[PDB]
Amino acid sequence: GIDHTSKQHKRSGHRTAPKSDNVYLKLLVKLYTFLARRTDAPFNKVVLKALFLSKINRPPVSVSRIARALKQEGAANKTVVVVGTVTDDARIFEFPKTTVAALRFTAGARAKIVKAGGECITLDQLAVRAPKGQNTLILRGPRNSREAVRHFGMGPHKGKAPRILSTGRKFERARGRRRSKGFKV
Amino acid sequence: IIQAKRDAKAAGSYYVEAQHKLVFVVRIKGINKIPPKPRKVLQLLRLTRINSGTFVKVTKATLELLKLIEPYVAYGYPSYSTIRQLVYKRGFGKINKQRVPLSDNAIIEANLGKYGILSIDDLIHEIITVGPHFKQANNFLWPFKLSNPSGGWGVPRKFKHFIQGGSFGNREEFINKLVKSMN
Amino acid sequence: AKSKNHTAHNQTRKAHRNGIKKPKTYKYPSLKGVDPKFRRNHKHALHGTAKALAAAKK
Amino acid sequence: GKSHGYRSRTRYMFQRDFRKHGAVHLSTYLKVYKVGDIVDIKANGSIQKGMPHKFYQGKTGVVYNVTKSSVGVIINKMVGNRYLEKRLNLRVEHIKHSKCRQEFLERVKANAAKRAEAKAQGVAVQLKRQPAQPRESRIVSTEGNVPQTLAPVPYETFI
Amino acid sequence: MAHFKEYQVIGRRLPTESVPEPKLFRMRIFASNEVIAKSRYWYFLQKLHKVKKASGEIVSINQINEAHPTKVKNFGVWVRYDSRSGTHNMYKEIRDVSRVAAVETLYQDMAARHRARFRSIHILKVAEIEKTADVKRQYVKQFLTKDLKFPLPHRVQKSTKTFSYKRPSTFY
RNA sequence: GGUUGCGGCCAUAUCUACCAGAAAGCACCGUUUCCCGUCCGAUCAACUGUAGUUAAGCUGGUAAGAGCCUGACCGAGUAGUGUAGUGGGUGACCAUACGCGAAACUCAGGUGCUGCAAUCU
RNA sequence: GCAGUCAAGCGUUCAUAGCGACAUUGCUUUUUGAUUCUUCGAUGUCGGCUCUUCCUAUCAUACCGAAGCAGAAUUCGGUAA
RNA sequence: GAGAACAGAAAUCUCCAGUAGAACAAAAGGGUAAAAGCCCCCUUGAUUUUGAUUUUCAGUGUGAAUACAAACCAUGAAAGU
RNA sequence: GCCCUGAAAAUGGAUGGCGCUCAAGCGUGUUACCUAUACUCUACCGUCAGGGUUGAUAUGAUGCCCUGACGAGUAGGCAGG
RNA sequence: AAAUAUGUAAGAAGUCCUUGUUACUUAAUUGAACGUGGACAUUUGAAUGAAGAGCUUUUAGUGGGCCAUUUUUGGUAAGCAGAACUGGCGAUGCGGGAUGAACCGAACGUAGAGUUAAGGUGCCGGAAUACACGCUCAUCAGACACCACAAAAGGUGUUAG
RNA sequence: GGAAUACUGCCAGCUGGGACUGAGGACUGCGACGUAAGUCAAGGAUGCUGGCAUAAUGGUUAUAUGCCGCCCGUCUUGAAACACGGACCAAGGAGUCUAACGUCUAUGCGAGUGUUUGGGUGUAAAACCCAUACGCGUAAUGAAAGUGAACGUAGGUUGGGG
RNA sequence: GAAAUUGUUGAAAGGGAAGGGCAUUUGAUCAGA
Ligand SMILES: [K+]
Ligand SMILES: [Mg+2]
Ligand SMILES: [Mg+2]
Ligand SMILES: [Mg+2]
Ligand SMILES: [Mg+2]
Ligand SMILES: [Mg+2]
Ligand SMILES: [Mg+2]
Ligand SMILES: [Mg+2]
Ligand SMILES: [Mg+2]
Ligand SMILES: [Mg+2]
Ligand SMILES: [Mg+2]
Ligand SMILES: [Mg+2]
Ligand SMILES: [Mg+2]
Ligand SMILES: [Mg+2]
Ligand SMILES: [Mg+2]
Ligand SMILES: [Mg+2]
Ligand SMILES: [Mg+2]
Ligand SMILES: [Mg+2]
Ligand SMILES: [Mg+2]
Ligand SMILES: [Mg+2]
Ligand SMILES: [Mg+2]
Ligand SMILES: [Mg+2]
Ligand SMILES: [Mg+2]
Ligand SMILES: [Mg+2]
Ligand SMILES: [Mg+2]
Ligand SMILES: [Mg+2]
Ligand SMILES: [Mg+2]
Ligand SMILES: [Mg+2]
Ligand SMILES: [Mg+2]
Ligand SMILES: [Mg+2]
Ligand SMILES: [Mg+2]
Ligand SMILES: [Mg+2]
Ligand SMILES: [Mg+2]
Ligand SMILES: [Mg+2]
Ligand SMILES: [Mg+2]
Ligand SMILES: [Mg+2]
Ligand SMILES: [Mg+2]
Ligand SMILES: [Mg+2]
Ligand SMILES: [Mg+2]
Ligand SMILES: [Mg+2]
Repeated sequence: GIDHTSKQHKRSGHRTAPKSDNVYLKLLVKLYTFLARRTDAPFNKVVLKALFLSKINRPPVSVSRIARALKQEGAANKTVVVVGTVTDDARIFEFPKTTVAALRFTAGARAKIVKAGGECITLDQLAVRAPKGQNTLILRGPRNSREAVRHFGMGPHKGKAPRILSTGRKFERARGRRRSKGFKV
Repeated sequence: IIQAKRDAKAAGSYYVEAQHKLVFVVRIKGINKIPPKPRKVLQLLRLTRINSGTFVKVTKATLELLKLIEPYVAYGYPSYSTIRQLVYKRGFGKINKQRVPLSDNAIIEANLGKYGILSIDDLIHEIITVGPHFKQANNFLWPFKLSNPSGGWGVPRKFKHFIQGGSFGNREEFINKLVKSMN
Repeated sequence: AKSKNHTAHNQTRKAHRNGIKKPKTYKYPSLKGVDPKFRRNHKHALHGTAKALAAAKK
Repeated sequence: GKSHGYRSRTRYMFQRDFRKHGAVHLSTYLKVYKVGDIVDIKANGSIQKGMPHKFYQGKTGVVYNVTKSSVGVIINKMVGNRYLEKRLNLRVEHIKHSKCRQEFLERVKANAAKRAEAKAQGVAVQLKRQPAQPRESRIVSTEGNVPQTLAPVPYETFI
Repeated sequence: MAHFKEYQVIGRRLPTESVPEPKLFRMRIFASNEVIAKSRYWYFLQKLHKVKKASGEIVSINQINEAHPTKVKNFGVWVRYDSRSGTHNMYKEIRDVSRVAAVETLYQDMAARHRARFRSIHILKVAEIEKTADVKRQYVKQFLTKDLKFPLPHRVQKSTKTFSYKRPSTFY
C-alpha cells in the first residue's frame, strides 16, 4: 500500500490531438508536431496546441482585430497568425497590407486582405516561410464574448444573464429583481 | 572526536559531543488509520509507504515533525557505513519526476553538478556532513524503499516506543543495525 | 420514527477533498466599501493625473 | 428552543478584563489607521457600537476603509471549503495595530543594513533565518562541580 | 526490560547567562541500552529536580562494569514499587556475582511474586553486604553456612530422541 | 529638584495611621455691586489678592503596615494535558513512553515612571 | 426476586442459637419496566388439558452439623434434584 | 455606622464609610460612576434619499444591527453626539 | 501476589478442541522459528505520465520505440470493446 | 490559568527616496490615496514537500447511516438515546482475534523468490514438549486486548514484604 | 603494572553451501585489466552434455487427496439468515420516441445564417436547383412615453503566452 | 427438431446433501513439434 498524495492514473486534462476527423487538420497537426519536436520554437509549440482547440476555444478573429494588432508599434510588418477562422469586418475602412496565416478565411476577409494588397496563406505555407515562427504575431479571438458565457455563474448578486427563452415584461422581472416586489437579486 | 573525549577525561572534564545533525527515518507503519496531522507530516517527509526511509536534517523545525510522527517511524543517527550502503544499493535520483537508479556518476553530475556534487561519493558526503546543499541532494534522492529486516524487528511488537521494548521513536544508534537489516 | 439530528462527521474530509482554497489575492483590490467622498475625490484626482500625464508625453 | 443571537456565547469573550473596566484610555483614539494597516480585532464590551461579531474576536485583518470613528477591515472567513472575503465596519475601540509583521519589518531593515555592509566589505550575506540548530560540542568542567549522585526516594505519605 | 547493564548518567540542566556551569547531577541506571538509560535518567531527574530533557543535557553516559565479576556477593536491594492498590518500599537480598545479575534477578523476582512490571519498580539502592551476619534474609543466609553441600535429587535428562529403549533413571 | 496647567501609561500611582514641607506655585481663605445659581453665595457665579493660614487640601517621608507590581531550579516538572501500546486493573481508575506544562503556596525585591509648556531661594 | 459483608441493638445477662438498624457489595432474569436489533409479501395472541425433559434458590424423603436441642415438637445450616 | 421631637427595627434631616454590593421597561448574560444610573433644561436622528456591510446564510430572503455618503434638523459654549 | 471461600438456572458443551500441573497455567526476560493479497527484487498485463523517432527499402506517426510511477471499490460517471 | 485546537505575518504586489493630480483633507504641500522618476537577485530574505499550479463548464449518485478510541449529555443501565474530533465499516477483499461489518495487522492487476506485520510455535496446525528466574494445586484451577463478566468481605493455604 | 578476552561497531577483507530469476536481442555507454594489441564478471545467459521424439512434457476432463468455499438477487447501518422473490426449462421481457431546451463536441458558412412553406426539376416520396419572406443573430435599456452605445491609438494600471 | 424432464447403454464416484477454488496423483482423452 501507498498513501497517495495525488489522484492515480490522472489524465493530463489537455488535448493531445484534435477531436476533429479532418484529414487536412491532421496533416497540419503532423507537420507542427514535427516542428514543435525538432525546432525548440515556442511558436511551434503554441501553434501545435492551438491546432487541437475546439470551436469555442478558437473564436473567429476579425480583420479589424488584425489591423489593430498591426497598429501595435513595431508589429506592422509581422505576419499575423490565427489558428482558426479570420472573419471580415466592414466597420473598418482602412485595412493595411500584410500577410495573414490562418486555418480558414471567410470569403469577405480574404477579399479584404487581397484588396489591401496582402496575402492569405495556410499554416503549412506559414511553416515553410517561418519554420521557427520568425516575425509572427499570434492573434486569438474573444473567448468570453460567447453568448453561452454570460449565463455562467448565475446566482444572487452576480449579474449573470438568466437562462431564458422569452424576454420582456412578465419574463423574470418582478420578484427578486426589484425592491417593490419582495427583494432585488 | 575520540581524542577530545580522551583529553576531557584526562583533564577531569566531560566532552559533550555535538548533537546529531542528521537522522534517518523509516516509516514502519502501514498506510491505514493514520490521523491527518501525522499523515501530512509523513507525506512531507516523503514516507508514504511502509519501510520507506529518508534522511532528515535535524533542526527544531524538523524535530517537531519527528515528534509528531514518532509512533509511526523508527529513526536514529545514521553512520557513514549505513549511508554508503543505502546510497550504493538503493540510491535512486528524482530526475524529471522519474526514479532513476544511480548506476553512474554522470547521472549525479548531470542533476547535482550545479551544486558541486559530481559523484555518488560527493552525494554521500553532502548527506553525512549536512552541507550547504543538503536540501537539494536529499530531495534529489528518491525515498529509499527498504525491505523488511532480514532477522526480524528484534521485538515481539513494533508499535510501542523503542524505550518501551518496541520499534518506533528514536533508537539513536541502533537505527544502523535496523537499517542494515532492512537494506 | 426518529432519525439523526445533526453531525459534522465527514464534513472536514469532504472540505479537504478539494481542499480549503486560500482566496486568491489580487493586486489592486476592489474599492467596494470605501468612503464615497474619498472615492469622488479619487476619481477627480485620477482624471487630473491622467490629463497631466497625457500632456506630459512630449 | 435554541438561541443563536448576535452576541450569543459572548459572556466571557466581551468581558472587561477584571480591574480594567470603565473609560477607554485616549491612546486608543489617538492611534491612526491607514488603508493597508494590519489590525487585530478584540471587541471592547463597553463600546456597544461598531462592535465586531464574536467570530472575528481574535482575527487579524487589513484596513481597507477609514471613516470618522471607524475603519473597514478585510477578513478572510472560512465558509464551507473555501475562504470568503468579509468587510467589517469596526469602531477603533475594537481594533489595535497588529505586531504580526513588526519582526518582519525590522528584519527587512536589518537585512538591508547587512547587505549594504556586505557589499561594502566583502562577500558574505546569510540573510535567511535559520531554525534552532543542534548544539555544538562543549567541554563540561568538574572544578567545583563534581557530579552529585542522586537516587530515587522511597515512598512515604507526608499527610 | 532485558539483560541489564549499569550506566552512570551525568546530566547538566543546561547553562544560562545567570547560571553558567550548572550542578552536574549523576545517577546509576540499570538499563538494557543507553537509550533506555538516558530515558530513565530523565525520568528520575524529573522526579527529583526542576529539569527536563528539553531544558537539560546529558553530559556523560558510561557503562560501569562489575569490579569483581567472578566473586560471589550478597546484595541488599532497596526498591520502591507500585502494587495494584498502592506504593510500597521493600528490601530484598540477592546472591550473585555482579550488580547487573542481581538486578536482573530482582526484576524477575518482583514480576514473579508481586506482578510488578519494570515500569512500576524503582531501584532505590543496590549495595554489597560486606559482613555476613548483616544478611537478614533466611533464603540468602542458608547459603552462607560452612562447608555447604547439597545433592540434586531426581535428575531429569533431556532426551534427543522421541523414543527411548531404557526406561530412564533419575539418579545423580 | 519643587510647583502649576495640560497630559501618557492608568495602584510600583490605591488604602490605613502618623511625621515633615524652605521658595514659588497651588490651596484654604476675604466680599456680594454686577453676570449667574441656590431652601441655603455650602456648591455654582462674580469681585478683591486685599484681612488672614499652611490647619486642611496638595506633595514627600515613615510602617517586620493592607493592597498592588516584579522575579525565582519556591512549590512543581506537581496538577492538568497532546500523542502510544493486544500496558496494569473485575471495575473505579492507574502506571509507563515521547512532548507541552499551570494555579495556589513560599521566598526575595519594589511602592509611580514619564511628555509638553510655564514658573521657583 | 434471591444472597452476602459490617454489627448499633433484640434475644433475662450474651452483637452474631435465632435475628438484626444505619450503611454497603452482589447475584438472578420465574416481576415489571427501559430499548426498538429481528419479524408487518403473517413465527397463530389467554388460560387450561396432555406430556417430556431440565434447573435448584430443597417442601418432602436419605444422611448429617447447630440451637435460647431434656423428651416430643421445632428452628438454623450442609451434602443432595 | 454615628447622630436628630413625635419616630419605633422601616417614614424625614445630618455627617462619615461606601468599586457599585444599586439603577438602567422586561429573561439572562455582558456594559456603565464628574455615567449608560438619579434629577433638571431643550427637543423630535423614532426624519429624507438610495447604496455598501455583519449575523443567520445557499454567503438567497426576512428580521436585527454596523460604518459611511448626500440632505434637513435637535442639542451643547464647544469638541461632538 | 497466586490459590481458595464468597460463587445459584434451566437441551449436553465448550481457554476453539484435545488435553496440559518444575504446564501446554500466571508474571517476567532472552533467542530461534512459522506465515498476509503488506515490504524488497524480477518478469508479464493494463493505466497514467514524460520523452525519442516521417531522413530513406517505412503499407500500421491513432505506428514503432525509450523511461518512470501506479493498480481496492458499492451508488455513480466516463472510456475501449 | 494551561495542553490540544486557532487568526495573522515571514518581501520585488518588498523596503526606502524625489516630486505630479484632486472637487477630499489641512491653519498651511498639511495629509490621504493614486501616480512619474531612482537604488537595492548567489540565502528574493525560516523548515519540509510539491505525479505542477491556476481556472471554467456541466452532470451522476447521495441527502435512513452505523462502529472504535478519546471528549461528552440524558438515563440505574442498555448491543439505549443524543453531540465533538479523528479513524473506520457502509463501499473491503487479505493475515490474525476459533467464529464475527467495524478490533489488531495490512488494504488488493497476474506470477516467482526473499522478509515480515498482527498473531502464534505440545497435538489438532506451519513454527523450540526452547532457554531462564520465580509463583500456583483449585472436591467449580488457569490460560491473552475489543470479548463474550464477577464484587464487597474473608483464609497459620502458600509466597514475598 | 603489563596483557588478553568479551561486548559493540567498521572493512571499497577472503571464501563455502542452497534457492528463485535469465527480462533484453547488431553496435553505440560507464568502466576494469593490460604499456599496447586486445580481454573482461563492465548498458539483462551462455557453454558443454545426456535421454526422449511421444502421450514422455503439457492441455482437457473425471475422480481422489490437503486446505479453503454459507444462496443468489434485493431493501438495509447490518443477510447465509428464523427478511422477501426464486421447483425447473424455453421463448418473450423493462430509460423509448417526440416538442422545446442547457452544457459540451464535430461540421458548414460567417455579420451573417437557415435550399426542402412553396416553386422549378426529376432516372419520381430520392437527388439536383431557387425568388420573396420569415426565424435567430447583428442593441441595449425602461412599467411606459421613450432614448439609444469612441475624450482617448476604443482608455489607464498590474500580470500575461507568443 | 434445443432445453427442462426421461429410458437404455457405457464410464466414474458416493459413511447425515451436492456443487466450487488452488495444487498435484490416478484413469480417460487430445493438440502442437
Ligand atoms: K409482523
Ligand atoms: Mg499497489
Ligand atoms: Mg529467517
Ligand atoms: Mg510480532
Ligand atoms: Mg437524516
Ligand atoms: Mg477576557
Ligand atoms: Mg464663600
Ligand atoms: Mg468659584
Ligand atoms: Mg501640616
Ligand atoms: Mg506590605
Ligand atoms: Mg493502534
Ligand atoms: Mg436507534
Ligand atoms: Mg414468508
Ligand atoms: Mg405460518
Ligand atoms: Mg410455527
Ligand atoms: Mg444447593
Ligand atoms: Mg452626564
Ligand atoms: Mg430574529
Ligand atoms: Mg474463583
Ligand atoms: Mg497453543
Ligand atoms: Mg512464560
Ligand atoms: Mg505518450
Ligand atoms: Mg479499480
Ligand atoms: Mg447502503
Ligand atoms: Mg477494512
Ligand atoms: Mg475469540
Ligand atoms: Mg506477490
Ligand atoms: Mg508442526
Ligand atoms: Mg480480595
Ligand atoms: Mg565481532
Ligand atoms: Mg533473453
Ligand atoms: Mg502431466
Ligand atoms: Mg470451511
Ligand atoms: Mg444477501
Ligand atoms: Mg435468525
Ligand atoms: Mg417486502
Ligand atoms: Mg417462494
Ligand atoms: Mg430471451
Ligand atoms: Mg421432425
Ligand atoms: Mg435433455
